[PDB]
Amino acid sequence: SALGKLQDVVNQNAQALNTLVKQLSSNFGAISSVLNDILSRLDPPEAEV
Amino acid sequence: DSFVIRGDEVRQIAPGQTGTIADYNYKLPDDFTGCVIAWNSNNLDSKVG
Amino acid sequence: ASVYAWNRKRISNCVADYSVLYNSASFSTFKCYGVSPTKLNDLCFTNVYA
Repeated sequence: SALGKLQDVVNQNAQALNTLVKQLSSNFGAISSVLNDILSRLDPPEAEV
Repeated sequence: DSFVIRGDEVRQIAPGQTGTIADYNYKLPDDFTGCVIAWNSNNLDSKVG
Repeated sequence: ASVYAWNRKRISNCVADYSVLYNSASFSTFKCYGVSPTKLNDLCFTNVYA
């Protein structure tokens, strides 16, 4: 644990990137989190929503 | 735009509708602005034969 | 069947042409909720029930 100050910064940046990548898996109230599924399932008036 | 249709087909003169005269007779855009006007004309556009 | 004893039929292992359902004018109401009616020929399904 001698080099914890640099490893803390590296872990925080990697964890922020991992959280940002993980947030794509959330649908945020939509029917799906995949854009291709919405574009292949729905008409543009409701796929727009 | 004036035409004569059935009584159940007046729902298809609208943006974002799926239907028959919407696809092959008269299509409205998704960004349509304006008013659709419909009234019964059984006394004028119908014959006993 | 009646609505209290509504009949559930399994649909599996078939290729389905929904265009004869869309192009038929015999249905007074043809309303889809989680999927577009015109995309039904482009997708694959399981657990289809009537």
